[PDB]
Amino acid sequence: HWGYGKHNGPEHWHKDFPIAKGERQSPVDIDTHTAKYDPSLKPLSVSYDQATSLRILNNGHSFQVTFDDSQDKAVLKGGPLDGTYRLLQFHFHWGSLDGQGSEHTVDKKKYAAELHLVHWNTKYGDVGKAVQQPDGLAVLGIFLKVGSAKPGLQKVVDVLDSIKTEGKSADFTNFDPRGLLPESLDYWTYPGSLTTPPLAECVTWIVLKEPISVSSEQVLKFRKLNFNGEGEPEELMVDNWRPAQPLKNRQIKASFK
Ligand SMILES: NS(=O)(=O)c1ccc2o/c(=N/O)[nH]c2c1
Ligand SMILES: [Zn+2]
Repeated sequence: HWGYGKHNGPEHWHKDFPIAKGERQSPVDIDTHTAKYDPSLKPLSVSYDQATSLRILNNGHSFQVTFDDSQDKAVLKGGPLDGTYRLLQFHFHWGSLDGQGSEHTVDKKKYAAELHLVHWNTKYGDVGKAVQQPDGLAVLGIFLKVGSAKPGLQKVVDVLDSIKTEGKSADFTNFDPRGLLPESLDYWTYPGSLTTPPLAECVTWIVLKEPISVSSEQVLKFRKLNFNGEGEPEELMVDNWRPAQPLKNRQIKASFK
């Protein structure tokens, strides 16, 4: 099955998922001098006051916090987006070392990790239909660097002991994802893909310019998760990131100059 190892990693995914070599694949490198400032872009609308976290899960490739997306409780709108997108889940991608782990890169800079808040477009009724659409998903990507701790992440960090291995899950209610945001909502945006199988080219990517800082103790707790399931040889869940893909016929736009 696909993964991040030597024989099943990103260079192998195209065999089961040919779109891996597609025309709008993610992640990409964001060349900050090539990105064009688009003043017709709008401020992002991040409406997370009514979010309903449900459960946290080790899915064998990352850990995920899922929300109630049966109503417009936590939505993203504005920016380059038409319509309302509902928050389904967030997860991260991270490294074995602080100099690597993000999927997007900024002028080839790799961040220690990248947070992905996954939203689907309500005009398509469910996430399974959205992923079949060129504008089906909006993913808000936030870079993590190692520095001061991020207080809003500590509730997540403290429960990872209970979901160490693949397919473990736990209650995770009343978590407020507003605690993971930076101060600025300035962003880059381009049309792209899921960065894990099926690599569907359904994503409007919205990548915030500003990292959040997390502590070394917080990120070290990511690195104690396992790719494997209980009763299997231990393999630490590190370097679960896809590297940058060719931009091809695409222009990265910036909401800021
Ligand atoms: N890593 S990502 O581009 O935010 C992302 C988000 C939602 C996803 O659902 C997926 N199918 O199992 N892959 C995937 C990647
Ligand atoms: Zn992701």
